Amino acid sequence: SSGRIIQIIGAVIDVEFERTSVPKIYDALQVDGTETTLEVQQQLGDGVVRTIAMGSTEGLKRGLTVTSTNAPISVPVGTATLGRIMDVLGRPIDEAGPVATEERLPIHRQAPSYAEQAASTDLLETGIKVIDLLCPFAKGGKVGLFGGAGVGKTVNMMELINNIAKAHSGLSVFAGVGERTREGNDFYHEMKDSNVLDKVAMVYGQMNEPPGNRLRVALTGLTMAEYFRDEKDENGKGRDVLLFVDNIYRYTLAGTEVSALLGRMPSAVGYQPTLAEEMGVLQERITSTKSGSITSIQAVYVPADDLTDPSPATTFAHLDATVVLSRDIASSGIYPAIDPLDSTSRQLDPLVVGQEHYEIARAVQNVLQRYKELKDIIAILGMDELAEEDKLVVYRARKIQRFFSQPFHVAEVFTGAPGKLVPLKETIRGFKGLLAGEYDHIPEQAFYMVGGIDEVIAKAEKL
Amino acid sequence: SSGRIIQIIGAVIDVEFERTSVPKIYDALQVDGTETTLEVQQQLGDGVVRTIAMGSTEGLKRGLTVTSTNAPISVPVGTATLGRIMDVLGRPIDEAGPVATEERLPIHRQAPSYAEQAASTDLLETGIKVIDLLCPFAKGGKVGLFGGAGVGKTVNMMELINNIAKAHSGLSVFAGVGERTREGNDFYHEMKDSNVLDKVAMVYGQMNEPPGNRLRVALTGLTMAEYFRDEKDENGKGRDVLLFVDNIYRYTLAGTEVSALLGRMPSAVGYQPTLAEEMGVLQERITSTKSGSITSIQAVYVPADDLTDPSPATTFAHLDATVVLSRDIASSGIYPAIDPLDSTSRQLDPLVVGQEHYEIARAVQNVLQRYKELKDIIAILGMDELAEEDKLVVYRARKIQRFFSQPFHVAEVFTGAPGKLVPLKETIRGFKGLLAGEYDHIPEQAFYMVGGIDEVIAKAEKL
Amino acid sequence: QSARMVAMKAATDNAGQLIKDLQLIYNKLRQAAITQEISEIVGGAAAV
Amino acid sequence: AKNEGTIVMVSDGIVRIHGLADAMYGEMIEFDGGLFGMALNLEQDSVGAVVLGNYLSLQEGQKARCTGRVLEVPVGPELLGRVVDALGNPIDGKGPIDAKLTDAVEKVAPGVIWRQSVDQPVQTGYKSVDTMIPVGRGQRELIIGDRQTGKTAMAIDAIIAQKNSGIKCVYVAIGQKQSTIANVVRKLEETGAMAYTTVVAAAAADPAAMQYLAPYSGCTMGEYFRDRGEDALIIYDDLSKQAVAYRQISLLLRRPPGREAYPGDVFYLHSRLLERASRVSAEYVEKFTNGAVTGKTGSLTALPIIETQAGDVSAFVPTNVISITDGQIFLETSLFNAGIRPAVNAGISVSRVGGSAQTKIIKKLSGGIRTALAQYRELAAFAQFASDLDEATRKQLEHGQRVTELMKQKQYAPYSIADQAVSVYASNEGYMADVEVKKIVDFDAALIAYFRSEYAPLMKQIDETGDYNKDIEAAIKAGIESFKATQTY
Amino acid sequence: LIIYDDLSKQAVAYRQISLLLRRPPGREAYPGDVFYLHSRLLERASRVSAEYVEKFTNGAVTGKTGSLTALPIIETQAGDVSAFVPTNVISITDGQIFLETSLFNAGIRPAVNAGISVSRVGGSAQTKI
Amino acid sequence: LIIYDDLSKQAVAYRQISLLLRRPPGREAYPGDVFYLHSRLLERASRVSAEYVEKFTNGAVTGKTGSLTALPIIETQAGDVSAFVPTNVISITDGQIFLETSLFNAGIRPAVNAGISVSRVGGSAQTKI
Ligand SMILES: Nc1ncnc2c1ncn2[C@@H]1O[C@H](COP(=O)(O)OP(=O)(O)OP(=O)(O)O)[C@@H](O)[C@H]1O
Ligand SMILES: Nc1ncnc2c1ncn2[C@@H]1O[C@H](COP(=O)(O)OP(=O)(O)O)[C@@H](O)[C@H]1O
Ligand SMILES: [Mg+2]
Ligand SMILES: [Mg+2]
Repeated sequence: SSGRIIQIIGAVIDVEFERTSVPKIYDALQVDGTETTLEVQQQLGDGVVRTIAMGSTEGLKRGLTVTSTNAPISVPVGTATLGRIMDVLGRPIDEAGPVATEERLPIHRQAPSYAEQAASTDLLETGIKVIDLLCPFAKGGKVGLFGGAGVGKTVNMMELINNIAKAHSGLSVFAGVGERTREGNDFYHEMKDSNVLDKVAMVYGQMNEPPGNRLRVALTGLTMAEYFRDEKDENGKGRDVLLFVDNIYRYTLAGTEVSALLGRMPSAVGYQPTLAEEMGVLQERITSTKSGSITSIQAVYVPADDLTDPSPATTFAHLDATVVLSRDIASSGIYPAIDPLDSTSRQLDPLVVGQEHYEIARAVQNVLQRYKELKDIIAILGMDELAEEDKLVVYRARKIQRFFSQPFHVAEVFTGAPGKLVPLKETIRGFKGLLAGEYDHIPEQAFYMVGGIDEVIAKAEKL
Repeated sequence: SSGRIIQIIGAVIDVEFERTSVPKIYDALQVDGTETTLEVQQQLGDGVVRTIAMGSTEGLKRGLTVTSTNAPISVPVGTATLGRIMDVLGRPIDEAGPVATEERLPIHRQAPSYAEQAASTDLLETGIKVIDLLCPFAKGGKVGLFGGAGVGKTVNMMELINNIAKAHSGLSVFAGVGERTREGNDFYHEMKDSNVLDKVAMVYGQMNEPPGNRLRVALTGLTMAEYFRDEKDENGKGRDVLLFVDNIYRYTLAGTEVSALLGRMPSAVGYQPTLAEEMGVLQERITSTKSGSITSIQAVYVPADDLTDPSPATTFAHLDATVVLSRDIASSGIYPAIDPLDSTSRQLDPLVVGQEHYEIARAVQNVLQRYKELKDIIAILGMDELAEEDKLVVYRARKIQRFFSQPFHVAEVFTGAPGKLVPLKETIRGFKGLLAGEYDHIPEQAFYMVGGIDEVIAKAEKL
Repeated sequence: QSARMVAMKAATDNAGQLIKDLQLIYNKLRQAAITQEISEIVGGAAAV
Repeated sequence: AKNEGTIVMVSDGIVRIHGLADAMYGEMIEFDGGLFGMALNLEQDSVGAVVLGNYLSLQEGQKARCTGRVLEVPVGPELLGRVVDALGNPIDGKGPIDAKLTDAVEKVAPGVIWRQSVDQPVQTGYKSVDTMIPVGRGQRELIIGDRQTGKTAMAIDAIIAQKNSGIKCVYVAIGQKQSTIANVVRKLEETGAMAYTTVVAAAAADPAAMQYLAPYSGCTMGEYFRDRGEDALIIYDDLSKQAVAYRQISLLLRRPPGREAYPGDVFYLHSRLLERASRVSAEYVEKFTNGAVTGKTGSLTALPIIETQAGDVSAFVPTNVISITDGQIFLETSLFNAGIRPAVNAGISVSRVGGSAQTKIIKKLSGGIRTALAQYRELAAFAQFASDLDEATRKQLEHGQRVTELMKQKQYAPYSIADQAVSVYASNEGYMADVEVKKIVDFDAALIAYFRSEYAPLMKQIDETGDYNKDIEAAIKAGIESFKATQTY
Repeated sequence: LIIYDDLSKQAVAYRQISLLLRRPPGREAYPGDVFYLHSRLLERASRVSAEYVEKFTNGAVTGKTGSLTALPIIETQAGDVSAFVPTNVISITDGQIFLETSLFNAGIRPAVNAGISVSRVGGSAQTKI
Repeated sequence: LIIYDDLSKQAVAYRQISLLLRRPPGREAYPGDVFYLHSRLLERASRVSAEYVEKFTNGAVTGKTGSLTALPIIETQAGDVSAFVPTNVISITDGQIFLETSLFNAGIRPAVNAGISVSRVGGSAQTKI
């Protein structure tokens, strides 16, 4: 009934039980007298379980007792987890007090059925102009975020968190995989400052923790998001919820290091024998079921600038859209700096999104492409060349670039100006009018941070 | 006590002793009835020590007895070794009878402490053009030559021996050179007829000996150098003995050959797991303490002609002045074939060499580096296309590449041209004149194997 | 002037194609080298 | 007996111990000699243990006893100006260190709720890394490049420039020739920087345990000042040699191999060490000191150094360490040979903290450097044919050239805040459009020299305060005008 | 008519099982038996004679010829047909249909490159019209 | 005078023998002591002195110097000289003669590369003229 440690080499810990009762794969056990709980990763003979500890193993002698929980690591999930910071097992780390929730759920759950979820493409309207125009999302999709620091990535994430609750009454979950402590502290304080922390939950996995912790934290966030989805409102209707994953590249690296620790033979080029199976376990559960929906926004790191590398190749098979944040546009002063020529989607087709939207997006895209091809000439030898057509193309490109920006509701406090949740139809109509040539008289300065279409006109008539 | 052989694979032999008489590490043992001796390498418990045999293992079988000397391999050190040639255990092989010396020291000893470390302050001219300008030497330092097979390391070593050792008095030099026998036998003969064999000791091992002998040759030479420098004649010094080893790589090659048979797992390229410490414990003992001085020159082999190999890469940190030879320059006809770039010396400081020397060296390296990047442009577009400020750089780089060439005293059998010697001031004057734009009308074919500038002028006149 | 521009743009296109091919070869060689080294290391560790 | 153990193997520096039931991980052991040992792997029937010292005196059958104490080092303010090993023993031969208290070598960083943003700055005397890639108290940044490209010079100048700032410095050297360590210490002592500098040394002829456990001890000595409310700075001369030593030790334990033979957990090794350089909040300081210190924060700055082969930044360890730090400084071999002495590559070098770690005047004046360098990077290839370009682009190119040349400096001569500000203001305002490109360094040095003899009081106000005010701007402008009017370079 | 949605994923699954079965990695990306894994499958699609049909059916059916056609799909990375798996299946099939991505992004849909997509039995299957 | 047709085949046979016999493998799938294998053979070629001849012959012949010459042959793949084995053999001998395919197909026969081929004995092994 009770085990005892028999081997300790780095993280890996082999624990021996009775032959009859042996904890299953992925079950969790706790060592009496200490703060360490153990996780089962591989089962061997003689009733010997090979496990990975969830903390630091310094000061751990052999021959200690261990008690079996017989169930996977269950996290407390409920409405009391809103606005709290919790670690991999759910213990608060904000020094604010225990979470009042009693109901708990496992993190290792079977995937939904084949006909369990029925979906028709259905766009999720964020309210942001450029994203809803060029890279429409889809309830149940998975989105890849490209870009580093210095482009306001956190600002975009906060804006999405606020907008989902403002429009679709949707809560959000944040899961950090191998995050820096300084950045996590800054994010927490800034979200507290911006009055967004009340609608979001937090789960952090720090760099200084052993890989067994940074591996199984995405499931911990996913369990909370799934529970939020299945809370029935009066007259059903479930709920739409989001999930942010800080970096899935570090998720794959955590898997690789764990596989190396347990001794599995290397696969192809230095990657775990079992890599794809794991990423299907993660990514598949983010789907649009009948009673609700879960989307996901994920940041992706490309090793060695190699899309052929097995990790990005396994990643890109599940993505539905890619958002590329550019440092150049950020330096230009237009926020958001989302690139309007390198971002793609699988919903930007004439069928799902509607024809008019399709050709509007195509027209703005090749206009921007022409401007990109011409900006080298316009910057090296100036605009002194005489050609009316490309000059008009230049002016329209600049107007579109300024029009892509909009003010957010997160900066109202530091800025003093209000946000704008521009509906999609107004964006479509304004872009059609801009492409037609009706607004060839409005000054280009009248589109900066101007929200919808009409507002532009008044702003222009104000001048 | 006495043991027995229980296993033999090639060179590696492990001898099982009694319970309480297990010999310590490096406790040479004598095999009765044969001229072979064994040295302890590692312990394996149970009263078994895995050893390496010094000498051939042909003629021996399992079951033979062995007697423990309980002391490391000791060599004869004194004034009587001068003018004698001896094998690694110190047995004379010059057919000149025994050596009358009672003083003996072990070849395994610790390293000097941090307290007794002395600085190096005096320059040391050598007569070579490129070395005296781009890589100044200093007494008490460490010098290394880096090359791939067939690029001229030896010839340079013999020129250094002929150019400084024969002139400095009271040197008490030591020769640990190991190379193709033909090259060795000639040396002993050449040294004799010149009547300089009086103040030189030699330790030599061939390439055909089993790994036992090739492993411990350098330690013997180090012991003989350490004794000489430390001793002090009444009112006198240790004679500033000079050490020249031409066999540094074999040490590591034998180490990696026998590492697999000692049970050590493969590492990196496959080099042995303990490469760094094994190289350090030897490369440290060649130092100048406050009680003496040692000036050493080594030859470093570069396998497969890449400098990122773990064997030559570890040795860079252990040297003061580094000289790197390139195969391409050798194939181009320029001798000596030293890469002006990738060669540097710690003594190249404005406070040590002076002010003019530093500027000359930096300007030369700058010109060559600039020329290294103009090849692709010349290829794609014509030579004519590049501006004149780069035509000057190209022509000066070509002239400088040939002017660093000179004929040697030693290597007259190959080319048949008389040898030359150049003092430092002539080198400085010539390079100052060249970088200034003077000698811009002399064709680059007059800078080849011409040595001093006035010889350049005369050779150009002859054309 | 037109002919010079034609030659220059042909050179640019050739250079771009060469860059693409070189990048492909470099990635293939890098992955192959890593795999071969891993195989050798595993074989050596199994032999001992 | 639980304490009593035996020895069954002594080979290559690692000892397998029988018995010793109920031992501990990391718990030191006695070894029947002056040397002690560490218990890294606890197998079913034999404890493995490396030896901290010379293992040639250990033989089969010798005894060992478990102390029950985790490895600890002497720490305090009396270690300033001394040179020790990786265990805390003096080697400089200047007498014993009057130790006061010890601390553990393996600890954990403060939690997330116990941190604070990095606003306090750190100067290095280099105009290259103080206007483009600023460093702040608590930040962790990496210096990476090839061999013989001035990686140590940059690290040492930072320690030298911490005079008049009250930041204690620590220096760790792993896998170096003893003569190099001696010369470094001699140069530190020559300038007077040895007063606030502590040195931990682990040379090449030293067992891999002491080349592996040295940075941890250096960090432990560096943490004393942070918890007390004072600042500190630590530098690791190389983390590549430590990684090599760890690989050697693990391979001798036959732990599962991996890419480049590295063991399973290499990321954790450097992550846990490099996560301890942090800035703590005032509440944490008050709680730790039990109220003896109030209204003061702390900060530990880390500057690891890593060597790459042939310029390959995609190797295992460099990629592990790049993803951990908050910035990267890239030094290029080609730039070094080309004449760029501080040899920084501004294109790829990054700093995540950004302008939050600068004084007001530096932050105000820094933008004109980055703009000019970016424009020169874009327009560099047009040097051959420039007359056809319009005048604005030519002027941008000239400004880029002049700025790129101004970025050069000399080792062992750190600049102060006032000199940096004066130089950057003179560059931005355009007073050096007249001067020739080749003679930028001479003009800059002469102008700095004139001010420190003519406007030293202004410089004192800038140095202590650092605030930038209309009056300061007017004074700087008038002084530069006077120098340009009456002086000859 | 049988269609395999993706065969490269089958190769990946086989590689995973082989590597978990402690078999040696080898110097190639995939084990060497992937070739036989695909060949044993693609060999089973062929037309039989009327006599074999009658022989198997015990005379129930006469004068009718059976058939079976395969249309497997193989996934490539950046248009690299020189990899291990893609070149093993190209050499054991009677034709290839090369769908590009440059044409797909250019609007030409379906994107079929006639220059390199060929058939071997072509001209016999086609009707007279 | 002795000639070895190809020592590469001997190296392959030795690797075979030392692998079928359980010996740990090494760099390039080759085993240990390949350098020793190729060095203990070549070093047996030497020019002995008249004293050695007299002592070996027990005074039967006097005033004579023996000799022995060797010309081993090694083949390479893709025409590279920086391969690990070719260099390991170059470091043993007193010279090398390099034959280039590019020169062979161009009509230059015998194809000898002047730059990469050297002799270490030099003018000592020549007639006066
Ligand atoms: N700013 C500088 N100006 C001039 N020379 C410099 C400068 N920085 C470094 N050097 C030169 O570089 C050499 C020292 O290089 P350094 O020791 O910094 O490099 P490293 O090989 O990376 O260091 P280490 O191996 O000790 O970590 C000396 O020749 C020194 O004069
Ligand atoms: N100064 C020189 N002049 C002419 N030939 C040289 C010179 N230096 C080296 N060589 C040639 O380069 C070859 C290098 O031989 P050696 O140095 O003995 O081998 P290694 O470079 O492996 O030590 C010699 O055979 C010789 O022909
Ligand atoms: Mg050689
Ligand atoms: Mg260095």
